[PDB]
Amino acid sequence: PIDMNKADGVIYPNGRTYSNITLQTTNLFPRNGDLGTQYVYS
Amino acid sequence: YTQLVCSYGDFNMKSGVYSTSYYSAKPVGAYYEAHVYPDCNFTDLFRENAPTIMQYKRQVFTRCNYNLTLLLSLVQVDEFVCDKITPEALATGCYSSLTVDWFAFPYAWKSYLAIGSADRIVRFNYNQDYSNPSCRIHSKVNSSVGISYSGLYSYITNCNYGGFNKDDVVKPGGRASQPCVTGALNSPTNGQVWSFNFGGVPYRTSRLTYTDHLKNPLDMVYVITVKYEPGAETVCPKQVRPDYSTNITGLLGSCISYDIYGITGTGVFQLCNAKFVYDKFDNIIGFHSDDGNYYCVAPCVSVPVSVIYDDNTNQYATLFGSVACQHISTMAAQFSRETRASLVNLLQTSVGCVMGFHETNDTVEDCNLSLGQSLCAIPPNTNLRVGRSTFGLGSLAYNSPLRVDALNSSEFKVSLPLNFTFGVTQEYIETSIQK
Amino acid sequence: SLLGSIAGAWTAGLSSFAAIPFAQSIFYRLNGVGITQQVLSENQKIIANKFNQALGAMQTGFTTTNEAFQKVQDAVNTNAQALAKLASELSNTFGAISSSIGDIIQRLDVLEQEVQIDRLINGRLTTLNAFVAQQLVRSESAARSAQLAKDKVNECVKSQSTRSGFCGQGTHIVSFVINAPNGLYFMHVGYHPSQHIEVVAAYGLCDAANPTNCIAPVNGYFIKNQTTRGVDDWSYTGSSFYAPEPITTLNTRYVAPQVTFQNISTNLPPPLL
Amino acid sequence: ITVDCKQYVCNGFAKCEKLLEQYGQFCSKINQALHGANLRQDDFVRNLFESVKTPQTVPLTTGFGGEFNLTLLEPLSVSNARSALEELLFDKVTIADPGYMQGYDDCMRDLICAQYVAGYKVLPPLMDVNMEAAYTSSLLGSIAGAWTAGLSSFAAIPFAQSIFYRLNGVGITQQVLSENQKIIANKFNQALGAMQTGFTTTNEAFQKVQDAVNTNAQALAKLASELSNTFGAISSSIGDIIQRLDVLEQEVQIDRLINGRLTTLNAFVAQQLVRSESAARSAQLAKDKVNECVKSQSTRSGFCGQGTHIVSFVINAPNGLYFMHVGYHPSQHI
Amino acid sequence: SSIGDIIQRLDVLEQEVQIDRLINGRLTTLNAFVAQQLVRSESAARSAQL
Ligand SMILES: *[C@@H]1O[C@H](CO)[C@@H](O[C@@H]2O[C@H](CO)[C@@H](O)[C@H](O)[C@H]2NC(C)=O)[C@H](O)[C@H]1NC(C)=O
Ligand SMILES: *[C@@H]1O[C@H](CO)[C@@H](O)[C@H](O)[C@H]1NC(C)=O
Ligand SMILES: *[C@@H]1O[C@H](CO)[C@@H](O)[C@H](O)[C@H]1NC(C)=O
Ligand SMILES: *[C@@H]1O[C@H](CO)[C@@H](O)[C@H](O)[C@H]1NC(C)=O
Ligand SMILES: *[C@@H]1O[C@H](CO)[C@@H](O)[C@H](O)[C@H]1NC(C)=O
Ligand SMILES: *[C@@H]1O[C@H](CO)[C@@H](O)[C@H](O)[C@H]1NC(C)=O
Ligand SMILES: *[C@@H]1O[C@H](CO)[C@@H](O)[C@H](O)[C@H]1NC(C)=O
Ligand SMILES: *[C@@H]1O[C@H](CO)[C@@H](O)[C@H](O)[C@H]1NC(C)=O
Ligand SMILES: *[C@@H]1O[C@H](CO)[C@@H](O)[C@H](O)[C@H]1NC(C)=O
Repeated sequence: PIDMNKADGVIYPNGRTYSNITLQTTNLFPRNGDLGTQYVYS
Repeated sequence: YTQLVCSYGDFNMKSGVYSTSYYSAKPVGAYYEAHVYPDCNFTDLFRENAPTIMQYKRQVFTRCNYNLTLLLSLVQVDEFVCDKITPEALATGCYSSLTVDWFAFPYAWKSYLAIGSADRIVRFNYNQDYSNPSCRIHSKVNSSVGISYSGLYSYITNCNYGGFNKDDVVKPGGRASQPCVTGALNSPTNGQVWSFNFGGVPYRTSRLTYTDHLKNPLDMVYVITVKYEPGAETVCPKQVRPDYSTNITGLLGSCISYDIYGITGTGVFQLCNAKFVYDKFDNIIGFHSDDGNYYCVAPCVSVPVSVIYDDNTNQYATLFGSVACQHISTMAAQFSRETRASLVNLLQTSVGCVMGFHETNDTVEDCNLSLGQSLCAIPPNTNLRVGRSTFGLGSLAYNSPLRVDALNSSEFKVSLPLNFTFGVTQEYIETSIQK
Repeated sequence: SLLGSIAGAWTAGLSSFAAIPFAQSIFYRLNGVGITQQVLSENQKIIANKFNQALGAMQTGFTTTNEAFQKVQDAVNTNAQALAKLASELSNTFGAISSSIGDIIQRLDVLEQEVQIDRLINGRLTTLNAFVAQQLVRSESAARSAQLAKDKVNECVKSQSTRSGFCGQGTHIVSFVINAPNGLYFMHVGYHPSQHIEVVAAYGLCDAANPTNCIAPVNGYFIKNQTTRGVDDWSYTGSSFYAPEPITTLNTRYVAPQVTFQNISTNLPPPLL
Repeated sequence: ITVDCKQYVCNGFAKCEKLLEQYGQFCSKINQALHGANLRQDDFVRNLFESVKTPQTVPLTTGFGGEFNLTLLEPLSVSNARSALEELLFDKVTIADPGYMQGYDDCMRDLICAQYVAGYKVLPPLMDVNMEAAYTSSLLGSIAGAWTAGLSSFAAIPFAQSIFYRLNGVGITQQVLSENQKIIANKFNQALGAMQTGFTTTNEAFQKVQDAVNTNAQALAKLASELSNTFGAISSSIGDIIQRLDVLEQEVQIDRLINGRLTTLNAFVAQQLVRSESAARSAQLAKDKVNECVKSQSTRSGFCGQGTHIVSFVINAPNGLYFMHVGYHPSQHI
Repeated sequence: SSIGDIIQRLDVLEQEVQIDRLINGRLTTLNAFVAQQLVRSESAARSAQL
């Protein structure tokens, strides 16, 4: 599952670099706890 | 003194220590920096067959240098409708990307292709996006430029689908979907609804042509959208600002104007130890230039200058709060004209650097010119009319208590009055305010 | 009326009023803070002269070196500034083409007039809101200061405070009140030692022959080697004025014996004989 | 705090500086409002330390308290002008260093370096730490001797004797004090010395010191941070407005940005004034407690703490004073 | 006063201006509310002390 506490699947902003801050953003993110579809190759 | 007077708007101020604003921190010279890449090749805009509105072309330009004069010098501009940008600015800014959409379109129909409309021209063909700064240019392109307009030119007038007849409407920045284009291209040009299946879904589409409205000077619409994402500019002009330098070293240690990758303003640059560096309040405090050097950036007003003023003698002195006196000489150019000249002397105090003071071991009882940290300015005994003089850099007096020592006895010392006076402690208490 | 009630405001309770001369009230006020009656009687002319000097000095006191006075002018200036802000901010043009509604109406069309007038209104509403909010902040300030003034009238003027700091510096004797612009002006007359002497004092004295019979000073000290200066020389002084006098039962109280009390043989005080 | 209003609002841009004239002498008013507020803070200090100031004192030496251990209160220079508790208090409260001396040179933390970017300055206090410490040191040395009617004399009485008289004065007989004098000193020492480990998260008086510090920080955060706001404008940057829009929309957009920056400054001044009134009230309270709890023995219930008041001590604290009231608390009854 | 009315009446550019006007007023109201609660909190602190 997506773990928001590890920032899983989070896309970093495409402009400046941010540091030692908290930013409030509305954007395309995965839902926390979401189980994606698993695909297997062999 | 004049900066003090203008900061407060008062020619007859009381004695005190006042913060002041800067009235001489003007830029001298300027620095420009931008990326240099291959040209943003715009051939596809003018030297091909014009696109239709239902199938318009889009090209996105990144990591290149553009020339807007080149686009405009080729066409006759009928109108332009810009939003959060002007053609003047469009020509010179840096962008994360530049997008151009274009198609043939009758000038007579410019009101259909408009911000408040919701005609079939907008709903099924071209729906301009407004989330990013953009400008819609209506222009006539002569055949001498290589522009051609063969084939049928058409737009979708309808494209509903399914059993609920749901209009397959184009979303801002989008285009007619493949089912709508497929349908419309097989539809009659008389505006009649044609029915077909696209995969498993039934579609009803129709189109009209505008080929008959296109003439030798071809009415074209070019929509230029520019994205701003500070720190990620890849698209810059080929033209460098006329009065700006492209080598910063001769401008260091001075207040200058600048335009660095789209960021403009004034400030003082210094060479520092290590593309934009920000503080926690989104201010740029340094940058990495393309010659490999890292620079610090400060406003031309960075030193917290305050003025110590005595209204009996009309004498004054300056405190540069929290600044070491070594650094003051180097910043002389941003201070008042008379400060600059005097810096081209200084005492270091625990509250900053002071100019116009002399050292003294004198202390102050009632301290109306406190500098802070138990430091007090002691006014000159000479009036300004005679000439300028310095303030004593003294301190707030500590009037210690009488020291009566205890005895290692069953007895004790007591201090008793031998004489005495009466005194009056005066006090004012405000009990109400003006109604 | 408040001035006329100071001398008579004496005993427990606030029910009675004594028509006592001011001078008598001062002498009792001084006695109550440690100055003995012999001292007050010998120096009564000196006390009146020093008091008069200190109080009459105020006739030339309302100057720039008088902080209490400048504070009166500042209260006045504060009220003036609040009004300056209502009168002056009307001239502002808050993003509009003009500060004048009439100029907007006669220059722009009916649609831009609404935008421009709204800009001008918003600024004028802002000014009024800012004015009300400060008056409210200043009202809270006044509520606090009015409360303080009440406490001082009741504690410094209508009575004699024993609280340090409150009612002024030094030992409080008497306060007077006059009106001031926007409030009250208090004048607290205190007793301030100008020169001191250090002497050695006892916590109490006991009869060496009768160790259970011990005394302690009231409103003063038992000090040694000041009068005659022989063996077991102990005398009493008021705590607010050095003036050694014989130890008597009027200056003392009987107390339980303590390890810090002196044991005396010679020239034993009357309370111990 | 003082603010360079012109710099704060226009950041060096001439077009803004001209548009700003349409708001009247706005910056002059801000400069005068802040100047006035700052003068008041210095007056609060001058009057507070008039109460702390003693006429006479007995010089502090080690062993000052006798049987009573006051080591934590005496100056380190006796056993630094500051006491062990006051150093401990200042070392456990988290405070950014204002950089009063050469702070500009260090920045060439963020709310401090923001001063030289945003256009505002944190000002030093009237008194330095040594002077304030000297005042509380002298106050400590006057407690034992502060006895009789009147405030004119001073008695150089050992602290231990003062405590025993203070206890006798509240109903404990002399036989009891004599029999239990070792017990009294031990219990007192326990209660007072406990403070060496008291500056923790369970100590409300202590957390209140940190909160006062945080409050000042938040006020500055609002000046430093609100500059980044785009108040209906296309950008927070005047330079970005000028280089993107034509000369007419620039005026509208710059005015939007100015209005927001003027609003921020007005909000800042108004809170400083509300907080100045708060300080005026608290400074008054501190004066009453210095004169009533420390320089004397209060008989007032509640005032000077819970239980029966015996003795108070004062050390300096960030933005104020820290009072420690030692009271007598029955633990078992008959 | 309704955001919904702005969105359904004006185009996407004027909507931003109009919504910003409406937001600014609502932010002002909230700021005014907080500032008075703070002024009234100081009043209560004084009266609680009394
Ligand atoms: C941007 O493009 C314009 C063309 O629109 C360039 O100007 C031309 O320069 C040539 C010489 O190389 C002249 O012969 C043309 O007459 C000019 N045309 C116009 C309309 O001025 C311009 O030099 C280009 N800018 C840069 C930086 O290369
Ligand atoms: C520009 O693009 C055209 C195609 O539209 C291509 O033929 C031409 O060679 C390109 N020129 C350059 C310099 O890339
Ligand atoms: C338009 O193109 C034609 C044909 O190439 C040419 O003869 C004519 O000069 C051009 N006119 C303009 C205005 O460019
Ligand atoms: C800038 O000019 C200096 C001489 O003043 C020269 O030494 C330096 O190499 C130049 N830098 C660049 C990037 O041209
Ligand atoms: C102050 O006193 C110190 C004592 O060492 C002395 O060195 C210094 O020169 C004196 N300065 C003045 C201005 O009196
Ligand atoms: C008390 O001081 C005053 C003023 O110096 C003086 O005139 C007077 O003689 C003094 N009296 C005593 C008791 O010393
Ligand atoms: C008493 O005072 C006299 C005169 O100053 C002095 O010589 C003598 O030693 C003193 N005696 C005592 C016990 O202090
Ligand atoms: C006085 O005598 C008493 C009783 O013997 C003793 O307790 C006390 O310590 C003595 N005090 C002095 C000052 O000698
Ligand atoms: C007094 O208290 C200090 C701590 O402030 C401690 O280190 C010292 O040992 C104590 N001394 C005695 C005699 O209790």
